[PDB]
Amino acid sequence: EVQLVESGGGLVQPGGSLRLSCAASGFNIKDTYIHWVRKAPGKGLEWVARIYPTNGYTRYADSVKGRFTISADTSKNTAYLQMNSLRAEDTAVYYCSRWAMDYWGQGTLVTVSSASTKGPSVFPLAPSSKSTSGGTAALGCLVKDYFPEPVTVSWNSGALTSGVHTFPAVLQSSGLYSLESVVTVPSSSLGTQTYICNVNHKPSNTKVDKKVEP
Amino acid sequence: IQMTQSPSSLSASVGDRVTITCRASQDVNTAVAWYQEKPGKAPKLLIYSASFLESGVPSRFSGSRSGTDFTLTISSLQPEDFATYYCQQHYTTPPTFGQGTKVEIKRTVAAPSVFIFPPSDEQLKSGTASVKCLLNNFYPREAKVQWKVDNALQSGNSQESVTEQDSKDSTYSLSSTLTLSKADYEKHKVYACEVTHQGLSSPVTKSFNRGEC
Repeated sequence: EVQLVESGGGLVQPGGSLRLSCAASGFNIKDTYIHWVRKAPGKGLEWVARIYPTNGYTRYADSVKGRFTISADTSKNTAYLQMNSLRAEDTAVYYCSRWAMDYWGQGTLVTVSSASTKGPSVFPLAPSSKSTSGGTAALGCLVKDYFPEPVTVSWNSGALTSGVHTFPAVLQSSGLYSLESVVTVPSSSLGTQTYICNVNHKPSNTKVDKKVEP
Repeated sequence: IQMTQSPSSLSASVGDRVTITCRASQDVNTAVAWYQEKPGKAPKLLIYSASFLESGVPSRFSGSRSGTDFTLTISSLQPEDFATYYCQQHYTTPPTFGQGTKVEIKRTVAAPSVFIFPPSDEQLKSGTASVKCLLNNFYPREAKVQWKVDNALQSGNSQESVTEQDSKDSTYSLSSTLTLSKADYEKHKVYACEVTHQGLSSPVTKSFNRGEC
Protein backbone atom coordinates (compact mmCIF):
# COMPACT_ATOMS: atom_id res chain seq x y z
CA GLU A 1 0.00 0.00 0.00
CA VAL A 2 1.54 3.24 -1.20
CA GLN A 3 1.20 6.09 1.30
CA LEU A 4 2.32 9.72 1.44
CA VAL A 5 2.12 11.76 4.63
CA GLU A 6 2.68 15.53 4.79
CA SER A 7 3.67 17.34 7.95
CA GLY A 8 4.98 20.71 9.08
CA GLY A 9 2.10 23.01 8.22
CA GLY A 10 0.75 25.79 10.41
CA LEU A 11 0.53 29.51 11.01
CA VAL A 12 3.46 31.76 10.11
CA GLN A 13 4.23 35.44 9.60
CA PRO A 14 4.62 37.05 6.17
CA GLY A 15 8.30 37.12 5.22
CA GLY A 16 8.94 34.03 7.34
CA SER A 17 10.11 30.48 6.63
CA LEU A 18 8.51 27.06 7.06
CA ARG A 19 9.64 23.56 6.13
CA LEU A 20 7.18 20.88 5.06
CA SER A 21 8.03 17.17 4.96
CA CYS A 22 6.60 14.34 2.81
CA ALA A 23 7.17 10.83 4.28
CA ALA A 24 6.73 8.02 1.76
CA SER A 25 5.68 4.43 2.54
CA GLY A 26 5.15 1.32 0.40
CA PHE A 27 7.57 2.44 -2.31
CA ASN A 28 11.03 4.00 -2.57
CA ILE A 29 11.31 7.62 -3.65
CA LYS A 30 14.54 6.87 -5.55
CA ASP A 31 12.29 5.25 -8.14
CA THR A 32 10.00 8.23 -8.77
CA TYR A 33 9.46 11.96 -9.00
CA ILE A 34 8.00 13.71 -5.97
CA HIS A 35 5.89 16.84 -6.40
CA TRP A 36 4.39 19.48 -4.21
CA VAL A 37 0.95 20.80 -5.29
CA ARG A 38 -1.16 23.36 -3.43
CA LYS A 39 -4.76 24.53 -3.16
CA ALA A 40 -5.39 28.05 -1.87
CA PRO A 41 -8.79 28.82 -0.32
CA GLY A 42 -10.99 28.77 -3.42
CA LYS A 43 -8.39 28.88 -6.20
CA GLY A 44 -8.00 25.35 -7.57
CA LEU A 45 -4.92 23.13 -7.77
CA GLU A 46 -1.51 24.62 -8.55
CA TRP A 47 1.70 22.74 -9.08
CA VAL A 48 4.58 24.06 -6.95
CA ALA A 49 7.77 22.02 -7.50
CA ARG A 50 9.17 18.60 -8.48
CA ILE A 51 12.30 16.62 -7.59
CA TYR A 52 13.94 13.44 -8.82
CA PRO A 53 15.53 12.14 -5.59
CA THR A 54 18.07 9.94 -7.43
CA ASN A 55 20.03 12.91 -8.87
CA GLY A 56 18.41 15.78 -6.97
CA TYR A 57 17.18 17.54 -10.14
CA THR A 58 14.46 20.10 -9.50
CA ARG A 59 11.83 22.18 -11.22
CA TYR A 60 9.75 25.05 -9.80
CA ALA A 61 6.71 27.15 -10.58
CA ASP A 62 7.69 30.74 -11.49
CA SER A 63 5.63 31.97 -8.53
CA VAL A 64 7.98 30.28 -6.02
CA LYS A 65 11.35 30.16 -7.83
CA GLY A 66 14.33 31.13 -5.69
CA ARG A 67 12.43 31.49 -2.44
CA PHE A 68 11.24 27.87 -2.22
CA THR A 69 13.54 24.86 -2.29
CA ILE A 70 12.42 21.27 -2.78
CA SER A 71 14.80 18.55 -1.55
CA ALA A 72 14.87 14.86 -0.68
CA ASP A 73 16.70 12.39 1.55
CA THR A 74 16.47 8.93 0.03
CA SER A 75 17.90 7.34 3.21
CA LYS A 76 14.80 8.69 5.01
CA ASN A 77 12.41 8.07 2.10
CA THR A 78 11.26 11.62 2.74
CA ALA A 79 10.96 14.77 0.62
CA TYR A 80 10.86 18.36 1.78
CA LEU A 81 9.68 21.82 0.82
CA GLN A 82 11.58 24.69 2.37
CA MET A 83 9.46 27.81 1.99
CA ASN A 84 10.98 31.26 2.48
CA SER A 85 9.90 34.90 2.08
CA LEU A 86 6.37 33.65 2.65
CA ARG A 87 3.46 35.67 1.26
CA ALA A 88 -0.25 35.79 2.04
CA GLU A 89 -0.73 34.26 -1.42
CA ASP A 90 1.14 31.15 -0.25
CA THR A 91 -1.68 30.29 2.12
CA ALA A 92 -2.89 26.88 0.99
CA VAL A 93 -3.27 23.21 1.67
CA TYR A 94 -0.02 21.66 0.48
CA TYR A 95 -0.02 18.17 -0.96
CA CYS A 96 2.80 15.97 -1.99
CA SER A 97 2.35 13.47 -4.78
CA ARG A 98 4.41 11.02 -6.84
CA TRP A 99 4.64 10.27 -10.54
CA ALA A 100 0.29 10.93 -13.97
CA MET A 101 0.12 11.64 -10.22
CA ASP A 102 -1.15 8.27 -9.05
CA TYR A 103 -0.85 8.82 -5.29
CA TRP A 104 -1.28 11.95 -3.13
CA GLY A 105 -1.12 12.69 0.58
CA GLN A 106 -4.04 14.22 2.51
CA GLY A 107 -2.24 17.56 2.62
CA THR A 108 -1.09 19.96 5.32
CA LEU A 109 -2.44 23.48 5.94
CA VAL A 110 -0.15 26.53 5.74
CA THR A 111 -1.54 29.92 6.75
CA VAL A 112 0.52 33.05 6.15
CA SER A 113 -0.78 35.93 8.26
CA SER A 114 0.30 38.81 10.48
CA ALA A 115 -2.62 38.06 12.79
CA SER A 116 -2.27 36.50 16.22
CA THR A 117 -4.00 33.32 17.35
CA LYS A 118 -7.31 34.03 19.13
CA GLY A 119 -9.61 31.50 20.79
CA PRO A 120 -13.37 31.74 20.20
CA SER A 121 -16.19 32.80 22.45
CA VAL A 122 -19.02 30.29 22.33
CA PHE A 123 -22.60 31.57 22.60
CA PRO A 124 -25.83 29.57 22.77
CA LEU A 125 -28.52 29.78 20.11
CA ALA A 126 -31.44 28.92 22.34
CA PRO A 127 -34.50 27.09 20.99
CA SER A 128 -37.43 29.50 20.59
CA SER A 129 -40.20 29.62 23.19
CA LYS A 130 -42.71 29.91 20.36
CA SER A 131 -41.59 26.48 19.14
CA THR A 132 -44.42 24.24 17.90
CA SER A 133 -45.68 21.74 20.46
CA GLY A 134 -45.06 18.21 19.20
CA GLY A 135 -43.09 19.57 16.25
CA THR A 136 -39.46 20.36 15.45
CA ALA A 137 -37.27 22.86 17.24
CA ALA A 138 -33.90 24.27 16.26
CA LEU A 139 -30.99 25.20 18.53
CA GLY A 140 -27.26 25.73 18.17
CA CYS A 141 -23.97 27.35 19.14
CA LEU A 142 -22.20 30.40 17.78
CA VAL A 143 -18.43 30.02 17.74
CA LYS A 144 -17.34 33.60 17.27
CA ASP A 145 -14.15 35.58 16.67
CA TYR A 146 -11.35 33.04 16.29
CA PHE A 147 -8.16 32.80 14.26
CA PRO A 148 -6.93 30.81 12.38
CA GLU A 149 -9.16 28.11 11.00
CA PRO A 150 -10.12 25.43 11.80
CA VAL A 151 -12.66 24.80 14.51
CA THR A 152 -14.53 21.53 15.15
CA VAL A 153 -17.93 21.12 16.79
CA SER A 154 -19.71 18.01 18.12
CA TRP A 155 -22.98 17.67 20.09
CA ASN A 156 -23.42 15.85 23.42
CA SER A 157 -19.86 14.53 23.21
CA GLY A 158 -20.64 12.90 19.88
CA ALA A 159 -23.82 11.11 20.96
CA LEU A 160 -25.94 13.54 18.94
CA THR A 161 -25.22 13.49 15.21
CA SER A 162 -28.60 13.24 13.42
CA GLY A 163 -29.92 16.55 12.10
CA VAL A 164 -26.72 18.46 12.90
CA HIS A 165 -25.51 21.13 10.50
CA THR A 166 -22.10 22.67 11.23
CA PHE A 167 -21.64 25.49 8.76
CA PRO A 168 -18.51 26.54 6.93
CA ALA A 169 -16.77 29.37 8.71
CA VAL A 170 -17.39 32.97 7.73
CA LEU A 171 -14.59 35.52 7.53
CA GLN A 172 -15.89 38.68 9.25
CA SER A 173 -14.92 42.30 8.47
CA SER A 174 -12.55 42.13 11.44
CA GLY A 175 -10.42 39.40 9.89
CA LEU A 176 -11.62 36.96 12.52
CA TYR A 177 -13.74 33.90 11.74
CA SER A 178 -17.16 32.94 12.99
CA LEU A 179 -19.30 29.87 12.52
CA GLU A 180 -22.57 28.32 13.60
CA SER A 181 -23.47 24.74 14.37
CA VAL A 182 -27.22 23.98 14.52
CA VAL A 183 -29.31 20.90 15.20
CA THR A 184 -33.04 20.20 14.86
CA VAL A 185 -34.60 18.08 17.61
CA PRO A 186 -38.15 17.10 18.70
CA SER A 187 -39.95 19.94 20.51
CA SER A 188 -41.01 17.42 23.15
CA SER A 189 -37.39 16.98 24.30
CA LEU A 190 -36.66 20.60 25.16
CA GLY A 191 -37.53 20.43 28.85
CA THR A 192 -36.15 16.92 29.32
CA GLN A 193 -32.94 16.53 27.30
CA THR A 194 -29.65 18.35 27.69
CA TYR A 195 -27.90 19.71 24.60
CA ILE A 196 -24.20 20.62 24.79
CA CYS A 197 -22.01 21.72 21.91
CA ASN A 198 -18.37 20.66 22.25
CA VAL A 199 -16.10 23.16 20.53
CA ASN A 200 -12.43 22.60 19.73
CA HIS A 201 -10.07 25.29 18.43
CA LYS A 202 -6.80 23.43 18.27
CA PRO A 203 -4.70 26.39 17.03
CA SER A 204 -5.32 28.12 20.41
CA ASN A 205 -5.66 24.96 22.53
CA THR A 206 -9.24 25.98 23.34
CA LYS A 207 -11.85 23.40 24.34
CA VAL A 208 -15.25 24.64 25.36
CA ASP A 209 -18.46 22.83 26.24
CA LYS A 210 -21.55 25.02 26.14
CA LYS A 211 -24.95 23.94 27.43
CA VAL A 212 -27.76 25.29 25.29
CA GLU A 213 -30.88 25.84 27.40
CA PRO A 214 -34.46 26.80 26.47
CA ILE B 1 -0.64 25.72 -21.30
CA GLN B 2 -4.04 26.42 -19.73
CA MET B 3 -6.76 23.86 -19.14
CA THR B 4 -10.22 25.29 -19.75
CA GLN B 5 -12.77 23.07 -18.03
CA SER B 6 -16.55 23.09 -18.52
CA PRO B 7 -18.96 23.21 -16.92
CA SER B 8 -18.20 24.51 -13.42
CA SER B 9 -20.97 22.35 -11.98
CA LEU B 10 -23.79 19.99 -12.86
CA SER B 11 -26.57 18.04 -11.18
CA ALA B 12 -27.41 14.49 -12.23
CA SER B 13 -29.14 11.26 -11.17
CA VAL B 14 -27.70 7.82 -10.41
CA GLY B 15 -27.49 5.98 -13.74
CA ASP B 16 -27.04 9.15 -15.81
CA ARG B 17 -24.45 9.76 -18.50
CA VAL B 18 -22.14 12.61 -17.44
CA THR B 19 -19.76 14.56 -19.70
CA ILE B 20 -16.94 16.87 -18.59
CA THR B 21 -14.66 18.53 -21.12
CA CYS B 22 -11.29 20.16 -20.96
CA ARG B 23 -9.80 22.42 -23.61
CA ALA B 24 -6.04 22.89 -23.66
CA SER B 25 -4.71 26.20 -25.03
CA GLN B 26 -2.19 24.41 -27.26
CA ASP B 27 -1.19 20.86 -28.26
CA VAL B 28 -0.51 18.43 -25.41
CA ASN B 29 -0.72 15.16 -27.36
CA THR B 30 -2.21 12.53 -25.03
CA ALA B 31 -0.45 13.54 -21.82
CA VAL B 32 -3.63 14.18 -19.84
CA ALA B 33 -4.97 12.88 -16.54
CA TRP B 34 -8.23 13.24 -14.70
CA TYR B 35 -8.57 13.52 -10.93
CA GLN B 36 -11.39 13.18 -8.45
CA GLU B 37 -11.48 15.25 -5.31
CA LYS B 38 -13.73 15.11 -2.27
CA PRO B 39 -13.83 17.52 0.73
CA GLY B 40 -10.75 17.16 2.94
CA LYS B 41 -9.41 14.17 1.01
CA ALA B 42 -6.43 13.35 -1.20
CA PRO B 43 -7.16 13.88 -4.91
CA LYS B 44 -7.42 10.52 -6.68
CA LEU B 45 -6.23 9.45 -10.13
CA LEU B 46 -9.01 8.20 -12.45
CA ILE B 47 -7.62 8.27 -15.97
CA TYR B 48 -4.02 8.57 -17.18
CA SER B 49 -2.76 9.38 -20.68
CA ALA B 50 -6.15 10.69 -21.86
CA SER B 51 -7.93 7.34 -22.17
CA PHE B 52 -6.43 4.75 -19.82
CA LEU B 53 -8.30 3.49 -16.76
CA GLU B 54 -6.32 3.39 -13.50
CA SER B 55 -6.28 0.01 -11.74
CA GLY B 56 -9.08 -0.13 -9.18
CA VAL B 57 -11.01 2.63 -10.92
CA PRO B 58 -14.41 1.23 -12.04
CA SER B 59 -14.88 0.70 -15.79
CA ARG B 60 -17.75 3.19 -15.82
CA PHE B 61 -15.11 5.92 -16.06
CA SER B 62 -13.64 6.71 -19.44
CA GLY B 63 -11.64 9.39 -21.13
CA SER B 64 -11.13 10.27 -24.75
CA ARG B 65 -9.17 12.74 -26.81
CA SER B 66 -9.92 14.56 -30.03
CA GLY B 67 -7.28 17.15 -30.89
CA THR B 68 -7.01 19.81 -28.20
CA ASP B 69 -10.17 18.62 -26.42
CA PHE B 70 -10.32 16.00 -23.66
CA THR B 71 -13.47 14.39 -22.37
CA LEU B 72 -14.23 12.59 -19.15
CA THR B 73 -17.33 10.43 -19.33
CA ILE B 74 -19.09 8.56 -16.56
CA SER B 75 -21.28 6.01 -18.34
CA SER B 76 -23.61 5.27 -15.45
CA LEU B 77 -23.32 7.55 -12.43
CA GLN B 78 -23.04 5.75 -9.08
CA PRO B 79 -23.63 7.31 -5.60
CA GLU B 80 -19.94 7.40 -4.74
CA ASP B 81 -19.24 9.38 -7.93
CA PHE B 82 -20.50 12.62 -6.34
CA ALA B 83 -17.36 14.75 -6.24
CA THR B 84 -15.22 17.41 -7.92
CA TYR B 85 -13.25 16.45 -11.04
CA TYR B 86 -10.08 18.11 -12.41
CA CYS B 87 -8.22 17.67 -15.68
CA GLN B 88 -4.43 17.98 -15.90
CA GLN B 89 -1.86 18.24 -18.66
CA HIS B 90 1.65 16.96 -17.96
CA TYR B 91 2.89 17.52 -21.49
CA THR B 92 5.32 20.18 -20.32
CA THR B 93 6.56 21.75 -17.13
CA PRO B 94 4.73 23.26 -15.39
CA PRO B 95 1.84 20.78 -15.38
CA THR B 96 -1.43 22.70 -15.11
CA PHE B 97 -4.96 21.95 -13.82
CA GLY B 98 -8.47 22.83 -14.97
CA GLN B 99 -10.69 24.91 -12.68
CA GLY B 100 -12.66 21.81 -11.75
CA THR B 101 -16.22 20.53 -12.15
CA LYS B 102 -18.51 19.84 -9.18
CA VAL B 103 -20.95 16.98 -9.75
CA GLU B 104 -23.95 17.24 -7.44
CA ILE B 105 -26.96 14.94 -7.08
CA LYS B 106 -30.31 16.08 -8.42
CA ARG B 107 -33.39 15.42 -6.33
CA THR B 108 -36.95 16.63 -5.83
CA VAL B 109 -37.72 20.17 -4.68
CA ALA B 110 -37.84 20.56 -0.90
CA ALA B 111 -38.92 23.71 0.93
CA PRO B 112 -36.74 24.97 3.75
CA SER B 113 -37.76 24.97 7.37
CA VAL B 114 -37.02 28.44 8.73
CA PHE B 115 -35.86 29.46 12.22
CA ILE B 116 -34.82 32.83 13.62
CA PHE B 117 -32.44 33.42 16.55
CA PRO B 118 -31.98 36.60 18.58
CA PRO B 119 -28.52 37.46 19.88
CA SER B 120 -28.04 35.54 23.11
CA ASP B 121 -27.94 37.44 26.38
CA GLU B 122 -24.39 36.10 26.69
CA GLN B 123 -23.29 37.69 23.41
CA LEU B 124 -25.04 40.92 24.29
CA LYS B 125 -23.11 40.97 27.58
CA SER B 126 -19.80 40.36 25.83
CA GLY B 127 -20.51 43.46 23.73
CA THR B 128 -21.83 42.39 20.32
CA ALA B 129 -25.03 41.39 18.57
CA SER B 130 -25.66 38.85 15.81
CA VAL B 131 -29.15 38.00 14.50
CA LYS B 132 -29.43 34.68 12.69
CA CYS B 133 -31.80 33.01 10.26
CA LEU B 134 -31.53 29.27 9.56
CA LEU B 135 -32.91 27.63 6.40
CA ASN B 136 -32.91 23.90 7.03
CA ASN B 137 -32.73 21.07 4.46
CA PHE B 138 -33.86 22.58 1.17
CA TYR B 139 -33.40 21.92 -2.56
CA PRO B 140 -32.38 23.42 -4.95
CA ARG B 141 -29.60 25.55 -3.48
CA GLU B 142 -30.87 28.86 -4.81
CA ALA B 143 -32.59 30.81 -2.03
CA LYS B 144 -33.18 34.46 -1.08
CA VAL B 145 -32.98 35.83 2.45
CA GLN B 146 -34.33 39.30 3.15
CA TRP B 147 -33.79 40.95 6.51
CA LYS B 148 -36.24 43.48 7.89
CA VAL B 149 -35.85 45.62 10.98
CA ASP B 150 -39.11 47.28 12.06
CA ASN B 151 -40.32 46.63 8.49
CA ALA B 152 -37.30 48.47 7.06
CA LEU B 153 -35.39 46.54 4.35
CA GLN B 154 -31.79 45.80 5.31
CA SER B 155 -28.96 46.09 2.79
CA GLY B 156 -25.30 45.17 2.93
CA ASN B 157 -24.98 44.17 6.59
CA SER B 158 -25.53 40.41 6.43
CA GLN B 159 -23.41 37.33 5.62
CA GLU B 160 -24.45 33.80 4.59
CA SER B 161 -22.93 30.33 5.00
CA VAL B 162 -24.17 27.26 3.12
CA THR B 163 -23.50 23.57 3.74
CA GLU B 164 -22.44 21.06 1.11
CA GLN B 165 -25.09 18.54 -0.01
CA ASP B 166 -26.28 16.33 2.83
CA SER B 167 -25.08 12.75 2.44
CA LYS B 168 -28.47 11.34 3.44
CA ASP B 169 -31.18 13.49 1.82
CA SER B 170 -29.14 15.53 -0.68
CA THR B 171 -30.36 18.92 0.61
CA TYR B 172 -28.68 22.20 1.52
CA SER B 173 -28.93 24.23 4.68
CA LEU B 174 -28.16 27.95 4.99
CA SER B 175 -27.21 30.27 7.85
CA SER B 176 -27.72 34.03 7.50
CA THR B 177 -26.33 36.53 10.00
CA LEU B 178 -27.44 40.12 10.34
CA THR B 179 -24.65 42.13 11.93
CA LEU B 180 -25.45 45.15 14.10
CA SER B 181 -23.77 47.05 16.90
CA LYS B 182 -25.29 46.37 20.30
CA ALA B 183 -26.41 50.00 20.48
CA ASP B 184 -28.10 49.75 17.10
CA TYR B 185 -29.76 46.45 18.03
CA GLU B 186 -31.51 48.08 21.00
CA LYS B 187 -32.81 50.94 18.86
CA HIS B 188 -35.29 48.66 17.15
CA LYS B 189 -37.98 46.19 18.06
CA VAL B 190 -39.08 43.67 15.45
CA TYR B 191 -36.47 41.58 13.65
CA ALA B 192 -37.61 39.57 10.65
CA CYS B 193 -36.21 37.05 8.19
CA GLU B 194 -38.16 36.68 4.94
CA VAL B 195 -37.37 33.61 2.84
CA THR B 196 -38.10 33.08 -0.86
CA HIS B 197 -37.52 29.61 -2.38
CA GLN B 198 -38.98 27.51 -5.21
CA GLY B 199 -40.50 25.11 -2.69
CA LEU B 200 -42.41 27.94 -1.02
CA SER B 201 -45.81 28.87 -2.46
CA SER B 202 -45.17 32.37 -1.10
CA PRO B 203 -42.30 33.79 0.96
CA VAL B 204 -42.12 32.69 4.58
CA THR B 205 -41.34 35.13 7.37
CA LYS B 206 -39.95 34.40 10.82
CA SER B 207 -39.69 37.19 13.38
CA PHE B 208 -39.12 38.01 17.03
CA ASN B 209 -39.73 40.94 19.33
CA ARG B 210 -36.51 42.14 20.93
CA GLY B 211 -36.41 41.13 24.56
CA GLU B 212 -39.32 38.70 24.53
CA CYS B 213 -38.57 35.45 26.38
